[PDB]
Amino acid sequence: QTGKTALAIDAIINQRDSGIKAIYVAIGQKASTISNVVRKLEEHGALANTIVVVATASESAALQYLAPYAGAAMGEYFRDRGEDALIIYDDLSKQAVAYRQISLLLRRPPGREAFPGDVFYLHSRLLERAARVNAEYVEAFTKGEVKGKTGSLTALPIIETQAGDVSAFVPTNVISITDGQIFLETNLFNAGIRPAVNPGISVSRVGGAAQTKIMKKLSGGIRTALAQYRELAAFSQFASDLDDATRKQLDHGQKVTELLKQKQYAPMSVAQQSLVLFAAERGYLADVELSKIGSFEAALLAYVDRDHAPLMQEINQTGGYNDEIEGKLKGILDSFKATQ
Amino acid sequence: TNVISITDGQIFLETNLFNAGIRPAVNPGISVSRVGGAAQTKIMKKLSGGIRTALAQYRELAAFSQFASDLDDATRKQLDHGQKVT
Amino acid sequence: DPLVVGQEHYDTARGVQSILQRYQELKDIIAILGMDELSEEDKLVVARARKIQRFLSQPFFVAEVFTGSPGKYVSLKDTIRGFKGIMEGEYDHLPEQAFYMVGSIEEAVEKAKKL
Amino acid sequence: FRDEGRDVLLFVDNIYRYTLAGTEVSALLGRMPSAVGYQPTLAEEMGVLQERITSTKTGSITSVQAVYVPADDLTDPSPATTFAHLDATVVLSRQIASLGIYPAVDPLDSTSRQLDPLVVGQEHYDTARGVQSILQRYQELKDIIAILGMDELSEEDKLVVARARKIQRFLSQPFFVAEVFTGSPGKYVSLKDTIRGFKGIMEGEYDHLPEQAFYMVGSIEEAVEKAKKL
Amino acid sequence: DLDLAKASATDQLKKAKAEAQVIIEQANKRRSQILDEAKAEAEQERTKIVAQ
Amino acid sequence: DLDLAKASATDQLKKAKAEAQVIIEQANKRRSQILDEAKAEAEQERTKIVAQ
Amino acid sequence: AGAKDIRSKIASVQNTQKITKAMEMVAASKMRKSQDRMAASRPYAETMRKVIGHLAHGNLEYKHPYLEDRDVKRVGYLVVSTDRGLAGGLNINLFKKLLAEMKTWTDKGVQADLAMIGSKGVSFFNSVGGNVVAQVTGMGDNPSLSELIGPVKVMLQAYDEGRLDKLYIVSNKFINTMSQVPTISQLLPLPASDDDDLKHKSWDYLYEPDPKALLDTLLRRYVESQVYQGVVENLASEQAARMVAMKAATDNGGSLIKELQLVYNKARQASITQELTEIVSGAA
Ligand SMILES: Nc1ncnc2c1ncn2[C@@H]1O[C@H](COP(=O)(O)OP(=O)(O)OP(=O)(O)O)[C@@H](O)[C@H]1O
Ligand SMILES: [Mg+2]
Repeated sequence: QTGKTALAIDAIINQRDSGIKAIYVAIGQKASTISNVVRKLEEHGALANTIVVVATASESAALQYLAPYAGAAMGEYFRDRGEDALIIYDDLSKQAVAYRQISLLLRRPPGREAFPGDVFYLHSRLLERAARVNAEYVEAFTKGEVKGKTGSLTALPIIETQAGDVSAFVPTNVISITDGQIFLETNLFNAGIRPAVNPGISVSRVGGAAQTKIMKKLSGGIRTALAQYRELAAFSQFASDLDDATRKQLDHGQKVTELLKQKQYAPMSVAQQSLVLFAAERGYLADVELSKIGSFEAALLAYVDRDHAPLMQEINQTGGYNDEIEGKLKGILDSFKATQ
Repeated sequence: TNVISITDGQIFLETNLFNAGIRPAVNPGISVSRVGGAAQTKIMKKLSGGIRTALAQYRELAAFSQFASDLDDATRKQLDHGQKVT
Repeated sequence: DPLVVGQEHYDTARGVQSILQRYQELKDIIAILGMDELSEEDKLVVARARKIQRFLSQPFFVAEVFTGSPGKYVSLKDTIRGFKGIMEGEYDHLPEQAFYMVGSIEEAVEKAKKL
Repeated sequence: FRDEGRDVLLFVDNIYRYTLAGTEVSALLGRMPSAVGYQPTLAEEMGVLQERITSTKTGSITSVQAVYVPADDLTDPSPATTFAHLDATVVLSRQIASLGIYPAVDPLDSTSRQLDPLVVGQEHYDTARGVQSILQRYQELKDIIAILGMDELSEEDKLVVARARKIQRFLSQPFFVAEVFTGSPGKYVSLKDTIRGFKGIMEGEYDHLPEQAFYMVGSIEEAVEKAKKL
Repeated sequence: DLDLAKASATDQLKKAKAEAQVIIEQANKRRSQILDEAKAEAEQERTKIVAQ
Repeated sequence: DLDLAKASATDQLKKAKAEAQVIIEQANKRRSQILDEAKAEAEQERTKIVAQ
Repeated sequence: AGAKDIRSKIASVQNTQKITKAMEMVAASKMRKSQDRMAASRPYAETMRKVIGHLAHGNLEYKHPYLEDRDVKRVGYLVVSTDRGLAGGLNINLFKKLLAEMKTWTDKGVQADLAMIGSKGVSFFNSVGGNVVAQVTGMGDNPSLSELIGPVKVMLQAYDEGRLDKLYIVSNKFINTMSQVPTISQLLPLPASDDDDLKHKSWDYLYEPDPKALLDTLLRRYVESQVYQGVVENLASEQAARMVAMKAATDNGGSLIKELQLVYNKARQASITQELTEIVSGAA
């Protein structure tokens, strides 16, 4: 109950207009939950771009265990054709449980938590099918139909820890197999900071080579500002009349923290994210460091849409950044401050 | 775990209370009777209802106010009364 | 969900949870270093937290045999109205026991008067 | 390659994965587990690997092994078995990298059990102990400085902080493989050259150079060329 | 010194009045956008639901 | 008189901006009403078309 | 043991250590403000006491009750204290040193009258049983002479109505940024023990009209200036003692974290071996 599914299906919903096809695999989910999700997928956007694979908690362990491999075979079809795809595996812990049941009923020798000896080789061989693949491979697979494309299959496995134990066998296996995790802490979620991502423990091993340029330029300081807020949050609890350097830094940290939260089924395009981060990074919030920040963002997004949409088209197309874009973003922010 | 699951209540007796000299070393708030008030005489029923809450909240206040040298006399009153009943 | 409950209900719930979470982290700090080393806005939110954490309690008709008191049924609207009033501080001046084991917030002010 | 008479390096991308794969194979074969679920032959399967990696009357194999400690627990049997074999420990630090010092090796947490006077020689030993002591003292004075101010520092402690900043910078080096990032030529410092450089900085020669003279500069004789231009 | 009392004060009324009207108008703009889009979604969602 | 002219200019804006905002919040309330209305209206269209 | 409860204690001790480090931040910055205030107060009060030292000894002597070395029937103390905790033993050591001197007078049958400038002193001496005749508390981060005058005005009235014969201030000296000591200082009855003004014995001091009113005013200012410096210096001492205490509490919290972690790691390893042993035995 921290938003693991909410984050994944919002990821799927944001692919409505990218060429990235999407797959949601529901392992051991209860059927009425799946049905509620599927209805949300049609209502808030497109279920046309998503394949839904279902193995409910009432179905046999063999069907649960294999399910994710069947979904990977459906996504591995697009990868080998030259087209990008995104697969979400929901509860790889439930797949591990199903395999444990099958292994024990077949009498196979038990391991650390009764899980079988090859439980690593289950998820390892599942997830290492998620790859980006070169044009030579995709041209030799298709036998010369696509020629200059490079297919890919992005994967987002979901894991549930128990009371946040990160040293349990299945979590530590999957954390070694993958390359970055989005760690969703529970006491941030209880605090209402949803989505409750926890920086510093959540990393991305691929780095900023995956970011587009404008998102890369406007995000470097955010990481440092939140790091500085982590340490200066202890001081904020009980103390005041610190140095104004520190005071400024702490305040800005608390308001960038306030900025990085949003409603569930609102996804945000790169241009909208860009300008909101620019507003935080260039200091246009520094005088607005009060509870209105949510209204400020909604008003800024409405204003930007109303007056300067060809810029939003150009950024949503290119993600480019340069001095002319930097100046235009300044002009837009300067004008918006004069309004509400 | 099994016997705690089967029975109609518990009396917990504790080493810390026994060494501190609270003998019988019953810990209230960790011991319950699910029959409760039905198994009492009407006098005992009447007098005992106030005691059950008073000791449980007294241990909370006694933990929360170890270090405050001065206190609100509402809280202070309760604290003393709890030491009296203990 | 704000969509399916009233949006005031949702806002009240988010407030209540945020406050109680903010109390929990303060608990061990007060226990070791003492209440005097809080700040005034934390001393405020620790008080409102205690008032909220009392107003969650309730007498039940089926839990009358155990405690010797009548049972209370609160309507949903009255519950929202009370917790919003407590968080907005309309009852900040009442003691904690004025909220303990009571029905609606009108009964919190009646018992406060008796207190 | 050893039997040809060369000095080889063997890199192991993770030795923990070797141990854990040994657990998986042992569970598939069904043998009763021991300790924290590890295989019954844990120390033997480690010893069979680690004892082949040795110097010999012809050539040698040196090995640099990456080490993952499960659950941060230095007492867990895979760490505890591995550490018996390691002769040295190099720690890489995000903090040192953030300063821009490369290679980002923490000098205080890194160790070697070669670093004893009857093995390494007295001059090297006492130099390395000296640099360790200076950087440790500085690591304490930095806490003070922040807590109060540089005003508190005595003139001696200011000379400690200055020499420590020079030493810390003089640990950085330009690598031949890193030219693209840095654009610098790249250098290979001899053992005597580094010992002389740190001895000089510790005994207070070059106390008249600026600390930016030492950054990425290679040997100390190039530190004075840079300070000549600077 | 007096002469300036009228002249200096001219900007306060002149500029304030203009800005006040401009923001007032800006609201009627927000209202027009919000209700014209409400009308658009009110028709798009009706046609969508009957095709589903 | 000059100082009085300065104060009234700072006032004017505050009244004007708070006067634009109430139009904006009225529009949001009316939008929530008219969107629910559209949803129910098409709903009744769906109910009859699916039963038929 | 117990993995979740130990991991909960580790979390709580970690966060407590992080707070005691921040308190050490507030304590050092307040020490900066407090000691520069002291450095400003020091010249004026030091020269005022020098001035009276010159008046102590030299002719054309008028005769005045604060000037003569009268006999001791009872003794007055002005006691400064903190109102807060976490300052280590600064108040305890001062209160003990006073209690020793007050015992020495009580051996002589000389009673003690006590005026308290802090809540810790009020609590301690009321509950021990010293005659608290005046008290002010909660002066604030910036203390001001104006509030402190009333207790002094009471002690002055007790002297000038003739009841109170010897008067002291007891306070901690800011000997260094990291060293301080409790002191009992003789205050109002101007000690003839001080050096004779033989160095400028050409001068026999002479007066503008009404030496009584002028001199009375000047001694009123002297006593007050002495009390104000003694308070500002005790607040600088307080901030130094708090920073030392918080540093100790930070190191002790780290010492607990490093030992609870060893208990937790040993427990997780045993839990991992009790199971598995029981799954292999059950698999049979
Ligand atoms: N950004 C958000 N704002 C407000 N509420 C949210 C947000 N994201 C998620 N929620 C709510 O959090 C709750 C839990 O979300 P979700 O079901 O995704 O968590 P989960 O980790 O998947 O739980 P489980 O693991 O039990 O499936 C839901 O009620 C969802 O509506
Ligand atoms: Mg969920």
